[PDB]
Amino acid sequence: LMGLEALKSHIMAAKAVANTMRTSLGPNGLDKMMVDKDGDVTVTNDGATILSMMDVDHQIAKLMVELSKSQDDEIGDGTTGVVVLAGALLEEAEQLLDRGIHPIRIADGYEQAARVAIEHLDKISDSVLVDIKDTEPLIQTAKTTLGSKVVNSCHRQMAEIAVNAVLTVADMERRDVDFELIKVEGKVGGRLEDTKLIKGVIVDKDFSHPQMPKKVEDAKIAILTCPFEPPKPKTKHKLDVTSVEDYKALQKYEKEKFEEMIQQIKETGANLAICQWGFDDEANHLLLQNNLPAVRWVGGPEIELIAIATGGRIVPRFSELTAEKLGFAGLVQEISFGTTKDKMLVIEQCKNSRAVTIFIRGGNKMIIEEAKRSLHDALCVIRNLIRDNRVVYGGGAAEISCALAVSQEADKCPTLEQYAMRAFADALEVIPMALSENSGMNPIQTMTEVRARQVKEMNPALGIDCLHKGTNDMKQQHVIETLIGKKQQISLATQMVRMILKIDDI
Amino acid sequence: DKPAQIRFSNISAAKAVADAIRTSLGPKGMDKMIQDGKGDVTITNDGATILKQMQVLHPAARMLVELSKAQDIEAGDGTTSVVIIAGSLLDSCTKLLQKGIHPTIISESFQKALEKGIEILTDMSRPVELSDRETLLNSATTSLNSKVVSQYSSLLSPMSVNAVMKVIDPATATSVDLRDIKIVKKLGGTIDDCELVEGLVLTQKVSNSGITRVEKAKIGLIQFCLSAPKTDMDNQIVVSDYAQMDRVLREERAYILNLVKQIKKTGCNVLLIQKSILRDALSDLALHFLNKMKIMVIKDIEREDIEFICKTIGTKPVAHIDQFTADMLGSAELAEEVNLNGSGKLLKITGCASPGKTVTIVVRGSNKLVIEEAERSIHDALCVIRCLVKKRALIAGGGAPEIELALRLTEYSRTLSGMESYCVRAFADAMEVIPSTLAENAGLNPISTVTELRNRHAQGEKTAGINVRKGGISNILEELVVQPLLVSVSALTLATETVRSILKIDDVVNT
Amino acid sequence: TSFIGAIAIGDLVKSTLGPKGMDKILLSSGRDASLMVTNDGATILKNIGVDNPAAKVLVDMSRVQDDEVGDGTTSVTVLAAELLREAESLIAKKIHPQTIIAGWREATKAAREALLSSAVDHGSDEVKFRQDLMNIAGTTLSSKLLTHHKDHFTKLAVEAVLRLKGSGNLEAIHIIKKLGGSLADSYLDEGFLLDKKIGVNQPKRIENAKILIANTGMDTDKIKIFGSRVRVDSTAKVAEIEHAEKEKMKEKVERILKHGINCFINRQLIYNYPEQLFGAAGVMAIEHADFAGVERLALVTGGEIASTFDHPELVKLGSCKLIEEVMIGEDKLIHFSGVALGEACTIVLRGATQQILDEAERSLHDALCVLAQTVKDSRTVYGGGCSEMLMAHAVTQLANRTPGKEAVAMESYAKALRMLPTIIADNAGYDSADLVAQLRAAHSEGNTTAGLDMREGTIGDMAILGITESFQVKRQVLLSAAEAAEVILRVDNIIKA
Amino acid sequence: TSFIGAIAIGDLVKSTLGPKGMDKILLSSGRDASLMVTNDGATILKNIGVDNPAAKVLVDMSRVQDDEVGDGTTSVTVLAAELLREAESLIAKKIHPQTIIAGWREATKAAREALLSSAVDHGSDEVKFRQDLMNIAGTTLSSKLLTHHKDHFTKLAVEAVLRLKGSGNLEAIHIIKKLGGSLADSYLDEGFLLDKKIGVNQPKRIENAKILIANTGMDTDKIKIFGSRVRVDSTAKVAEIEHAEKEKMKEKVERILKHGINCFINRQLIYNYPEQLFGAAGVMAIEHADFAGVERLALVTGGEIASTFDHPELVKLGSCKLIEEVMIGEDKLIHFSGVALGEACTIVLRGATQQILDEAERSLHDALCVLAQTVKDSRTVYGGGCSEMLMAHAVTQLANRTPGKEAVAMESYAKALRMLPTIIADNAGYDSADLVAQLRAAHSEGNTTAGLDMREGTIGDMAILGITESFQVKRQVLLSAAEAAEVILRVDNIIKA
Repeated sequence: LMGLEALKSHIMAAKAVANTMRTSLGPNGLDKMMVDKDGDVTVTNDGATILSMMDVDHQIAKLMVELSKSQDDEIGDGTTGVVVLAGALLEEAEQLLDRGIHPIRIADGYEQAARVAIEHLDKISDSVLVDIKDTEPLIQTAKTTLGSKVVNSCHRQMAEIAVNAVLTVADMERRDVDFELIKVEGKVGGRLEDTKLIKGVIVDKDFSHPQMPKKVEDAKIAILTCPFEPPKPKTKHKLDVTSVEDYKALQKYEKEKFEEMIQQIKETGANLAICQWGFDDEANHLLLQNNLPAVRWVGGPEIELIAIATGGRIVPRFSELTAEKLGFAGLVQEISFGTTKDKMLVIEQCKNSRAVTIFIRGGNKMIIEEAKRSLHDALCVIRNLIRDNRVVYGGGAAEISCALAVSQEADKCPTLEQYAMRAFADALEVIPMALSENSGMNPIQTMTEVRARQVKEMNPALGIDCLHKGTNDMKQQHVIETLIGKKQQISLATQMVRMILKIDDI
Repeated sequence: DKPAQIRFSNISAAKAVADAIRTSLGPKGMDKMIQDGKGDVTITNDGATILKQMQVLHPAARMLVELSKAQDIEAGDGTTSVVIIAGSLLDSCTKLLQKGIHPTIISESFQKALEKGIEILTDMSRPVELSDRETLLNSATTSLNSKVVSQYSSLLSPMSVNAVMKVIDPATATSVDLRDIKIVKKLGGTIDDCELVEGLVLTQKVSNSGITRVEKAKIGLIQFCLSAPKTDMDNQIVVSDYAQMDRVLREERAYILNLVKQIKKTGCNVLLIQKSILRDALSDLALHFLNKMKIMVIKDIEREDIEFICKTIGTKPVAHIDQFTADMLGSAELAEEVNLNGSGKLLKITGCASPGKTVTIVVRGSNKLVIEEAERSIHDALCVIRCLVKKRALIAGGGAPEIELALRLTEYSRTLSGMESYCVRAFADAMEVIPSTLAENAGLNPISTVTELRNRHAQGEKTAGINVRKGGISNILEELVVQPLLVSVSALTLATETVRSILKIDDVVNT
Repeated sequence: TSFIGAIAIGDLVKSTLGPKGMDKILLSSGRDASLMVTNDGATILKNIGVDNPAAKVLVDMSRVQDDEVGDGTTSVTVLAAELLREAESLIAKKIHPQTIIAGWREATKAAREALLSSAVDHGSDEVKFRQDLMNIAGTTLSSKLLTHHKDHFTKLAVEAVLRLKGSGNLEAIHIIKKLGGSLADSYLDEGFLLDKKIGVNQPKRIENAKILIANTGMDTDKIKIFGSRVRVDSTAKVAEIEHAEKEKMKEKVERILKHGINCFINRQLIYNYPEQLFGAAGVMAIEHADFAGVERLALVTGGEIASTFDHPELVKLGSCKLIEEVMIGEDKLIHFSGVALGEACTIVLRGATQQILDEAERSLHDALCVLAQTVKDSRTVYGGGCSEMLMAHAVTQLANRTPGKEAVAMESYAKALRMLPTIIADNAGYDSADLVAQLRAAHSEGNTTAGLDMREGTIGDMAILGITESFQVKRQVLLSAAEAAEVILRVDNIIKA
Repeated sequence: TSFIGAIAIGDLVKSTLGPKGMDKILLSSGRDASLMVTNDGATILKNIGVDNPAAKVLVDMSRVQDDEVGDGTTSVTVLAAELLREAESLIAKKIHPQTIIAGWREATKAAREALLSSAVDHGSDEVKFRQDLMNIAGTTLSSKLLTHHKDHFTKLAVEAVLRLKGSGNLEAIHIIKKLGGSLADSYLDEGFLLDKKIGVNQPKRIENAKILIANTGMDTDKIKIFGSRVRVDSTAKVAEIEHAEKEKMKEKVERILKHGINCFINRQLIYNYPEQLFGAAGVMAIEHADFAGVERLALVTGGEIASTFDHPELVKLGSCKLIEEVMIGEDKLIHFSGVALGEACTIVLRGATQQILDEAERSLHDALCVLAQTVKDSRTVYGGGCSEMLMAHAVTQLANRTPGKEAVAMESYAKALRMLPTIIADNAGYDSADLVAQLRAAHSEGNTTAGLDMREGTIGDMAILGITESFQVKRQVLLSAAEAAEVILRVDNIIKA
């Protein structure tokens, strides 16, 4: 099969993946089941995973997932919308090619309609930005993340932690700021409300040193990796002493290595000390008698991340015990590891912004992974909102506003691209179409109702209801999505159509 | 399940009929060979001559045939545009039911689209006033020059204008009766001799001894017995001689004069001959006696002529002799048999009183096909002028109405709300097949041509259409092709009526 | 046997149910050129070829008591079919048929009691009668396409039926099938009309209209014992056939003249030569008549019915004071001026189409009927989906109180009755499930008058909208559907010859 | 229809509901093994063959509920299966899945609210509360296979809980197991009891013991002696630990004596010479014990971790009121009489087979649980279909009240709840449909205590009969089944690789 018939079958396969993804749109998205090679199962409506985890034995479907992945971090929530919009564009292009239009012509028509839709998106702008006072507007924007997924209590704390982390990690806020370094961490355990923002790194610690000062105002930190007690490079070490007084000589050597070095280190302004491996608690008793708060069991990647956080690089031997080599913290504080049953000491490094991370807890592995994806999406949307302060009303409102714009613009040209832009219009219409399909209300009735509301009254903030608030205006609903986010979604959809609309593959 | 499936099947049959007919559209046209039981050929550029002889099985095909027949009897031309609109609307319906929206909403939305489309077509058209001869001749020449009957429609257009002026004053907007203006043939002849005949042309008479012409003719409407009935056999007894049948023979010879004396007290001049299954008998041996004292017999009258003469000269229908009173008599000005430019025995009635001013046109020609082509030319000329006079304000053709109507109907669907909005949008964006069909039959890229027409109708002239006689999109030439506004009105209204009826139809059932 | 046929007939009738329904096309077998499109489900049930004996007995059990009341057919058939389908589900759930019969008997009793309670009396006030009659006419005349012509039917039928004020004249009302002018306007006869020509051979304004009421008319001739002298003896004299015709005419016309009557009415068309005979003899024979005309003459002017007329006293001296003719339509139509309106009437439509006039006359028959009994009655109930869903709510309420296993059958009855407004919504294209559920909520929380407004597909407080259905037709359709469903259900096995 | 397997894997579980249940077989996979029967669906789902991922998710919800509730994992699975059946039926009716989720969540909200407002708190009473504890525990344990000695176990459990006085403690009871004997041979006794044989060497005649946990025995040759430390060397340090360890023999007595000793408890083997030395010292050390119960030792005796005596003085003493060891027929079982926590009791069931034993200890865990959250938070609801019918009635009232498409969804949810006692009655062999109709009528007329008498099929006011179930388990079953059916339904298609 070659030519237009091969492209017809290819559009059929693209529709096969697209309508499968269709039901997952929006906050009210219907979930999907994934069973993997490992045999595990998970319920999830987030598009990014159910493309990445999904595999389809067709090359164009592989390009679908690859091109969605390429803008994964760039567009978090859109992972569903871009794919469904590309699918609708291909479904309309099916009819367009059945009418005989050559594929690059409709591709360029889609590009022209993309330009028109982008310029129309420019016309809607909100979200005045000032970093200190933005807290309330930004948590109202993160209300979209809060009210959608399983967070029924809609914790304002997670919205606040995300917005404060993103606003603090870069002091300059005008444009294209370096929000690449931040990341979120989490593990199964306590409630979802068990969260804490750190201007540094949280370490993992064993429950020795029980009542020791886990909180110290250490401006500087001892990053001494030398073994205070016999080391273990995957290889254990041995002990051999002639008598109990020989072991007491070993004790006084240990006392030299503890009091003398740590007196020097405190002279350099550090009390907290790292150890690369722990051996036994009777050696820890000397450290307790020295009132030492210390942590250990840091892995290779763990200790390297500690180094990048504290700016100091590891000290393996005695001769390198100087102030300059050890890493800085400025402050250290201690916070419960779980809810209350276990405790953790956390090292902030506030004097440098190069390390800010978010810790979250969850009552289940499904709960923790859902929190991972939800907080990643919230981080993405807040990042993309503060990168470009302009915003547009979501809930399908922006897509149908662009639908009106490009459909009314379709009469502006004499060339074949007119049907291409009309196809773009009734394909942008799919977002409320499918967003009501996966919701309860009748798709076309509500879609055309809000579409005509945008004509009887000029405000483009009208969209379909997705949380049953009883109102079709999205301004009070505040289901809002970043303007540059919408621009990226539409542009990626147009490119994603183009990259398989001009294909006559083997 | 079943209702959706049966509606899909009905739509498929209607669309198959329409798309088989689609190629043959408009003056350019392209024909098919008809799939018939005899195996002959057709070179008929038009579209009507396929449906009128189409072997139709599915009821959708039959209903589209009724569609075409209704369009033809209403306004004549457009008989293919109507069916192609029907097919395109059914294709849009296929799309809409593929998405699953309900048929009743389809019907209501198409009714709304029809109303707004009629408003739009009435709006943009040129409000030409039809009250005097110059306007009538302008409309006639614009209607005739755009078709292939122009060569001979020229001489007959003023005469058709005269006929329609006889029927009514054009200030009266009521439609003239197409059937009232009858068309007749006098065998053979030239072309120019086709002339208006005020009154009626009548069938040929028998001329034993009857007068050829009579001033102030006293026309009688006779349908009753002629003789003592030869009821069942030529002889009732032994056939050695007609001993007793001589009685009924001389009773014929007596009843002929009895009825002629019953006539002369009224004065019946002519005799329309009904067939021998209604009459007792008809033969020269009595028709001569009727003729010689002024009762001229005219051969083989038919019911349409009887109705026409009743409507014209006021002679009440007759079934018996006793009503020979003046109710069955008419008093014309003159009745003559005229044989100029080739002999012909067709009688003419002139100047008789009439409530309705019925008028007929006699058709002449060196060949029978020429006579019948002149008849169909005058027929469609009367159709177009009547559908203009009853609705005024003719419209430019050539897909321009379809482009302009689709554009404003798409924006109407834009401003419209509810489920019906997308239905009207689909109606508009599928109705544009007619200009696409003209582009296909003109050689241009159909889709690019439709886009160019839609763009030119936007932000500019709304009368621009596809020109069939010069080529391509044109706006500067106003006289691209023009049809009476009723052509498009009837097309849209009948198409939408049948489409919404098809939508209303469910679960076909054999009796 | 299983009820596939009883639900198949219901399914093929379902889409026609109510206004804004779906049409059907009926065509003759043999692929001949004949078909017709129709919306009235009664027409389909009349034209259906019932190959299933269960469907045959269902439509027969409907026909005995569905076309009588009028317009019930499309409701009774669909309700019975839905009941049979729900009962098929029940018997699939191992619910015995007799339990279902008892449950439905009690549920129908409850539903009828609820309907009677919800029915509102409208007697003793003329303006309430006026508005109710126009509303019920509009709901029964819900078939024509032209809305102004819809109003024309409504006003004409209402004014024709209201002028009675007394016991029913439905036996005397008629709707003349004569073609007239515009297909969008209607008319009523101030004296019942015939398609008979007047003036050319008979007097125009007939004072002292004798109006002999004859049945045995002259197809060609008649006879009286006189001693005929026939001239056509045998095949040898076939030419003398006319000889006895004059005698066979005169020996009746003369005696009818001595009876004192020229106004000879009969069904049979007296022929053209007999037209000469009767006209010259001074008798004005009316060649079309019917039972309806004779009984209207009886009811309006104190006359009577006659039959097998040979004796002068066997027919009445129907001394109508005067008769004229009117100019409606494209005919010279006799118009019996003497029989004034108020006691009876006849409606005539203008319009030059038989097939449109067919659905017209069907709708006016069903209207004139329901109008007649509801004037004879005094009560009506809110139409649309309000009444049936109210009865369904009552069945659901009493079903919850039922201890026996027939509680499930009662709930099934309630659901099947609830399905009727669901079909009303579905044929109109609205969201059926949403509409019916919100209606259930709207008049389950009290608010008994709430109904489904099909004109826009929204909840409608039916008290002020005025869309109402006469109580008698609702009670009749309820009881008929109940009894038909019982008859179809209570048979389990069938055998055939 | 894509998730029909989720319905099926709960369908194979509905045949086990109710105390009048009906068993199945777990056929062991492959050969070289034998079949075994099983009444409760807990063992059915545990190690079941799963073929459908949605069914797998339902199984995981069942296991999670069993983990966090204990008893009643059958009800959650069967209720979820009925919900999914009705969900597929509604999807066939073209009702969208998310409307079903919303209506179901609203219905569960209303049903939980009604259940809470209708459950009865036995409240502030003593003798009536004693009878209530007795019968509720007996009926909750009657849900298991055991029928004979339920009452004895329940009375012993409530005695332990009354020793708790509200401080719910699953570890107050010490749970020892012993194969052989009969179910009637099961014994409880107060205090903390060990099933070993200690005899005279560590005497059974001691007072106020110092209970410790010490994980190192004399067989461990532990290095921590007064002599040399641990070394790895053979030049001059071959076996000096063998000479050093002779100090431990006397240190194990003298160090504790210096801290202060009247007795000592050790959970590990002790060499002979220290065995008679402790016999002369007055120490009762046990050879072995269930080391999972070290927390039990710490709680009931007040003991603390001794860090294997690496740091002898960082611990505090335990206490008791007597030490004893008793010949219980065949086992010479140790008896720590009245350890510091008086609520200590030790249960042993002499099961001839281990499956009765394991199900019995599962039931004992369930008993202590339900007694905890019905003593500190005293709440119970009438079982036997009464609760399910009551919440179904509440949900049906909501469905009639609520507008929108959610009404049909929650009505179907209510009927799915109704299916649960329908399934119970069907497994009982009664006229299930008639019986549930009678109960539904009883609740509709109004009887919040009406339910099904399982011993002999009939409806009855369940308060007099004394049959009931604990509130917490029923509420958690409803909520967990609702959310499991929700999470199954919220998925349309499964993607496999």
